[PDB]
Amino acid sequence: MNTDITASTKPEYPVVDRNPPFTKVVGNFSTLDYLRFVTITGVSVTVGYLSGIKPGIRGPSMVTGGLIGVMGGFMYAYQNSAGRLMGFFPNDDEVARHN
Amino acid sequence: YIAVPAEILGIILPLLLGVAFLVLAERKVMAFVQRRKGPDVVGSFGLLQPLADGLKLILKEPISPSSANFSLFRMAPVATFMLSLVAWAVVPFDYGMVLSDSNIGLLYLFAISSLGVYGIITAGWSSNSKYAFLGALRSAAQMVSYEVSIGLILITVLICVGSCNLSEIVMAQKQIWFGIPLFPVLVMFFISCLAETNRAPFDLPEAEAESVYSSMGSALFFLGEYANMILMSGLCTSLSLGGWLPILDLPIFKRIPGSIWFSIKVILFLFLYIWVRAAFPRYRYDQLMGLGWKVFLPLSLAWVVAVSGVSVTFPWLP
Amino acid sequence: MILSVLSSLALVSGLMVVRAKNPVHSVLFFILVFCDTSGLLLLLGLDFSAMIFLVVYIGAIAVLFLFVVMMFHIQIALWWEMFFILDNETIPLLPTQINTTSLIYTVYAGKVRSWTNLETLGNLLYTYYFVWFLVPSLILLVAMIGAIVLTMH
Amino acid sequence: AVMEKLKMFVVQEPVVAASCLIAGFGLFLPAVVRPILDSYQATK
Amino acid sequence: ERVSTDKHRNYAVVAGTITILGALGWYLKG
Amino acid sequence: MSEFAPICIYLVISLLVSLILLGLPFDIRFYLVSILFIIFDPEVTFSFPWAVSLNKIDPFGSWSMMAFLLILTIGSLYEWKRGALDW
Amino acid sequence: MFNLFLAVYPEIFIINATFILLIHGVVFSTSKKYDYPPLVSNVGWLGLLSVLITLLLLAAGAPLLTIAHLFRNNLFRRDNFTYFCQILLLLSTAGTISMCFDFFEQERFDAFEFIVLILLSTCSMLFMISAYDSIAMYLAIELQSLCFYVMAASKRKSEFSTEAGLKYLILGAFSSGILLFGCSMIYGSTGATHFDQLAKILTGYEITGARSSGIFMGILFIAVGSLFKITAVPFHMWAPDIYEGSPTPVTAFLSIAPKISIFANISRVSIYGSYGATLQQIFCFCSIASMILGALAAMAQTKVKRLLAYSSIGHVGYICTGFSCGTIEGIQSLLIGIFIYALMTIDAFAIVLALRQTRVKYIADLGALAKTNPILAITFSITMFSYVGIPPLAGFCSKFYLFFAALGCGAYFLAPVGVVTSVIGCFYYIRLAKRMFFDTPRTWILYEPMDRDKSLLLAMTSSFITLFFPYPSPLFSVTHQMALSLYL
Amino acid sequence: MDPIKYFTFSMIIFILGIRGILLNRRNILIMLMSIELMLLAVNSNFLVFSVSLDDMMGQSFALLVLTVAAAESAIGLAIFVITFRV
Repeated sequence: MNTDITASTKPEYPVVDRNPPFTKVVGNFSTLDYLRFVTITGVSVTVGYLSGIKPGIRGPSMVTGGLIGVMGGFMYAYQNSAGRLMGFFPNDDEVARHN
Repeated sequence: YIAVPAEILGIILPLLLGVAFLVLAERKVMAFVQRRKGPDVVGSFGLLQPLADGLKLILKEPISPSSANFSLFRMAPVATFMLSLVAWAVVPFDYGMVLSDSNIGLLYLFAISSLGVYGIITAGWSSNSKYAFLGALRSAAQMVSYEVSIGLILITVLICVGSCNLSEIVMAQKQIWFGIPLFPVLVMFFISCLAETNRAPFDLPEAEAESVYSSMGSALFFLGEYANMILMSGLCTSLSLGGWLPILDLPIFKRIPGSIWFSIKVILFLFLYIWVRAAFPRYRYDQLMGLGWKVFLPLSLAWVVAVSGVSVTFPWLP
Repeated sequence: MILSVLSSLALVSGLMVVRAKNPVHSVLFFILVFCDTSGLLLLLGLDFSAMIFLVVYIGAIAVLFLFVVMMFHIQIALWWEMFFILDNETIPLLPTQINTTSLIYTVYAGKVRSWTNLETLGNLLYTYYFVWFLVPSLILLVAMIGAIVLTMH
Repeated sequence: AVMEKLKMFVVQEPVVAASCLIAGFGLFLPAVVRPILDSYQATK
Repeated sequence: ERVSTDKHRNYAVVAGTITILGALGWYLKG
Repeated sequence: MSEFAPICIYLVISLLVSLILLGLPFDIRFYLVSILFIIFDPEVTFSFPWAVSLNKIDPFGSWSMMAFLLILTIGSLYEWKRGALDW
Repeated sequence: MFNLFLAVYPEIFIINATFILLIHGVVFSTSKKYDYPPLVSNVGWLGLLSVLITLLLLAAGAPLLTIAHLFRNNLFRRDNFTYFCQILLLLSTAGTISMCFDFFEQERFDAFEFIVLILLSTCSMLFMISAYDSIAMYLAIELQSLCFYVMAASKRKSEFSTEAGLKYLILGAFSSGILLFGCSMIYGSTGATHFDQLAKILTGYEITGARSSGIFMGILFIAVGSLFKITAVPFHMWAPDIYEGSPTPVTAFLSIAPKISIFANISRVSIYGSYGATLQQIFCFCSIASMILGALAAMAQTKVKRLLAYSSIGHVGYICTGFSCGTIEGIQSLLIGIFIYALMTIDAFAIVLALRQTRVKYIADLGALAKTNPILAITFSITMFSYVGIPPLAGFCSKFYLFFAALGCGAYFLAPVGVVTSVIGCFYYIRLAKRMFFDTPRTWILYEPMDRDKSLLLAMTSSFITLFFPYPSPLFSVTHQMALSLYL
Repeated sequence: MDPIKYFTFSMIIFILGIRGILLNRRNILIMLMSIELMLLAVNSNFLVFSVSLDDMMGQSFALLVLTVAAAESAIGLAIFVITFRV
C-alpha cells in the first residue's frame, strides 16, 4: 500500500521530521499559529453575524460561521505546523528543539 | 440433455400444488384464529376445496377484455408468473439439492424482484380505466421502496459471510443461525417482505381497487402474488434461519432428511404471514410510504454500519 | 449462434426505439435493448455486470422513464464498413481456429483459487482508486439535490 | 436546557434516535477500539 | 441602565474585537 | 457459467406452462420517489462488492465506504428536511 | 488529518464547506420558528468566505500541496501549472459570486441551492485542472457539467429558462458522450489510460502500424468532444441561444470558469497524447472558423447578450490560434491570452448585469449612458475596446503578443485572418462607441446602479485593463514559469 | 472474430443513438433515451475491451460511467417534467 510521503518538490529547509504523527504536530503549534486560527474564526463569525442580521437569524448564522471558521483555521494552523515540521517552510525553533 | 426439463417440471408443478394448498390453509388458519372452522365440507377436511375452486374457475364462462386485446393484455400476467418462477429457480432445498448454483444468487433475487415490479405496473396500465392505473403506480412505488430496504438487509447478511451463492450462506449459518444475533434485522426483513407483496398490514392499494379482469387472468395474477409470497418466505428462511440445518446439533436430529427442516421453517413463516394478517388493521398510503422512507431505510442503513463495525474490529470476518 | 441472436434482437429493438411511435412502445423496446445487452454481457463471461445492468439500468432507470411517459401518455404533440473491417486479414480465419482449438495451454496454477469478478472488483475499487469512488458519491448527490431544486415547489 | 431539548427530541422521534445511536456505536467501535486491540496483541 | 441588552450583538462584538486584536498580533509577527 | 443454461431452459418451460394455464378456459411524489430509488439503488450496487471483500482490505476499506455513505446520508438529510418524502 | 491528505486540503475544505452550507440552508430555510427565511444571501456570503479560505489554503500551501507524489499520482499530479490555474479559478469564482449577490435579491428568486452548487462545481473544476488520467478528467467534467445542468433551469415561471436549460443539457451530454467513446477507443487500441503511460506508449513512434488505425479514432473523438466544450465554432449550435436564455450570473460563470479549466486540460493532453499534425490541424481549422464567425456574426446583432456570446466565441478563437504551434513562446502567449480574457469577461458581465432589469432584452438601450451616467459609459467603452482592440489596453497587448508568437513560430497564415477579423471588429465597435453622442431614441434612467461590490470589482478590473502595459513583467515571468514547468 | 462482432455491435448501437438524437429534434423522451443508448454502447465496449486485453480498469470505468448515466438521466427527465407543466 503506497503510504509513503515523498514530494515532487524537495524540502529546501532542514528535515527535522519526515512524517510526524497527528498529536505531535497539533501540540507543536506556535503563537503565530494560534493567531492565524483565532483570526480566521473571528472573521468567519463576524461575517456570519452580519449576513444573519439580514434575514433575522443573527444567532444561527453566527454558529455556522463559527463552524466554518474553526474548520478553516485549524486546517490552516495544522498545515503551517506540518510544513514547519517537514522542511517545506522556515524551521528555526523546531531545529532548536530537535537539536 | 433431457434431465434438465425433467428437473424444471419437478420444480414447477409441486409449487402450484403447494400454492393452491397455501391459499386453502390460509383461509383455514385465519378461520381458526377467528373462532370458526374454515372450508370443511368438500374434502374430508376441506382438502378438496382448492381443486373444486380450480374446476369452477375453469368451467366458468370466460370474458375476453377490450383493451389491447393481444401481446399487451394477454402477456403481462404471464410475465409476472414467469418472473416469480424464474426466481424460484435458484433456491437450495438441501446440500446440492438445487437447480442452478448461480454464484451470485443474491443479486439475482434482487433483480427478479425489480422485474416483478415491471410486471405489476404493465399489468395495471394494460387495462382501460385510469383508477387501476393510479393503483398500479401506488403499488409500484410501495414495492420499490421496500425493495431498497430489502437490499440493505441483504447487504448486512452478506457482510456476515463472504460468498454469495446460497449454499455457502447456509453453511455460515450452520455454525450459528444469523437470526439469533441479528434478530431486529430479521424483524425488519420480515416487515419489508410483508410490504413487498402487500400482504398483511399494507393493503390500501388493493383495498382501494376493491373500493374504487379475465377470470383466468385474475387467477394467474393471484397465483403470481402467492407464489412470490412463498418465495419471500423461502429466502427469508434460507438466509436468516438456517436452511436445512438441525437445531442443537445432536445425532438424533441427523436422522431427519434435512429437506424436512427447510419445509418446517418455511411453513412456520407462512403461518406467521397468515397470523399477522388476521390481527392488525391496515395502514393508509401516506403512512405506508412514510414508514418506508423514514423508519426502515435509516434503521437498515444503521444496521449495515453497526454489523460491519462489530465484525471488522475483531478477527471474526472471513 | 446465441450471440448472434442477442445481437440481432438488440439491433432491431434499438431501431424501434428510435423510429416506432407511441413513446410507450419506445420505452418497451428500450427495456428490451437493455435486457438483451445484459444477456450479451452474461455471454461474455462477466456475471456481476450482467445482474447490475438488470438492477440499475432496467429495474431502476427504465422504471423512472416508464413512470414519466405514463403520466404524459396524451403528450403526442453499413455493409461497406463491415466488409472493410472483415477484409483486413488481421482476424483469424475460422479454419485456423479449428485445429488450434485443441492447442490452448491450461495453467492449473492460477486457478487453485478463483476470484469471481465481484470479489476482485471490490478489492480494486475500494482499496485503490478510491477517489474514483468518492466522486460518484458527489455526482449522485448532485443528481438528487438537482431533482429537488428543479421540480419540488 | 439542552438536555431537556434532547429528551424532547428523543421522545418525539424514537426511530431516528435509535438509528443514530446504532450508527454511532458502529462507527465508534472501530475508530477507538482497533488501536487498543492492536496494542494488546502487540504486548501479548 | 448602564449596559447593552442584546446577547447576539454582544457575542458578535466580542468576535470582532478578537478579530482585530488577532490581526494586529499576526502583523506584529510578520 | 454453465448454470444460466438451466436458468434459461427454466425460463422457456415456465413460458410453456403459463401459456398452457392461460389457454385452458377457452405526480411529483411518484417522480421524487423514483429518483430517490435510482439514487439509493447504486448504493446497494456499490455495497455488494464492498461486502464480500472486507478481509483483503483493512479499516481503509471500511472508512472509504463510510465516507461514501456519509455523503449520500447528507443527501438523504437534505431530502428529508425539504419534505420531498412527506407524501 | 493523516499527513497524506495534506495534498488535497483545499478540496477537503471546500467540500466540507459545501456540505455545512447545504445543511444550514435547508434547515433554516424550512424552520417555522423564524418567518420562512430564504437564505440565498446569507448562504452566499458564507460561500464567498469559504472560497476565500480555500484560496488562502491552496496558495499558501502549494509547496506541501505537492506532498503525496505517487499515492496521488494514481489519479492526479500537481505542479506549478495546476497551482496557478487553480488560483485563477478560485479568484474567478469569488468574483462571480460577489458580482451576482445583488442579482439574487433583485430578480427575487429564492433557492440557496444555487450557491451550494457554485461551490460544488468549483471543487469539481479544481479536480479537473489537476487531473492526470483520462477517466478522472471525464468524471470531473461530468460533475461540473451536472452542476451546471442544475444551475441553468432556475426560474420555472419564466419562459426561456427551461428551453435554454434543456438545450444546454442535451448539448453537454452529447459532447460528453463523444468524449467517452473517444477515451474508450484509446483504451481499446492502446491498453492504458494514465497520461504517463499514454505518453510513454505513443510518443515519437506514431509511425503507422497494423492496429495503429484505432488510436487515431480515439484521439479524434476526444478532440471533437473537448471542442464542443470550448464552444467549437463548427459545433457552436445554440451557444448564443443558451447565453441569452440562461440568467446572467449563470451565463457569466459558464463563460469564465469552465473555459479556463478545459483549456488547461486541453494543454495537458495536447502536450502528451497528440500526433504530429492531428490535434494541431483539428484546431488550426477551428481557429480560423472561429475568428471569421465572430466577426461576421457580431457585426450584426440586436441583443446585448448574443453580442457578448459571439465576442466570447471570437476571443476563444484568438486563443485557439495561439494554440496552433507548440513552442514555449507560443504556449506562454496562450496562457497570457487566457488570463486577459478571463478578466475582460468578468468585467463585461459586471456591466451587462448592472444594466439588467429595465433593459430585459435590448441593445438600443444605450440611452445616453454618456449623459445619464458618464463614468459607466466610459467604462463600457474601455471594456469593449479592450475586448476588440485599440492602442495600449489589455486585449490589444494580448492579441499583439499572440500574433508575435505565431509569426515567430512558423505560421504566416493565422495573422492575416486574425488581423482582419480584429480590424472589422474594431471598425464596428468604434462605430458603436462614436454612435453614443449622435442622438438618443430611448431612455432608461435606471434604479440599478451598482450597489457596492459590483462597483468595486468593476473599478478594480477596469483600472487593471488600461494600466496593464506600464508594467507587464510579472505576468510574463509567471507564465514562463508555468509553461516551462508544464512538461520540462 | 468475437471481438470484432462485439465492437461492431457497440459501434452500430452508438451510431443508432446519435442518429436518433440528431434526426428527432422535438421529442425530448426519444432524445434522452438516445443519450442513454449512447452511454450503453460506450459501457459495453468498455467491458469488451476490459476482457479482451486482460486488464481491470475497464470495469471500474464501466461502473462509474453507469453512475454518471443514471445521474444524467434522472436530472434530464426532471428538466423535461418541469418543461411540460406550463
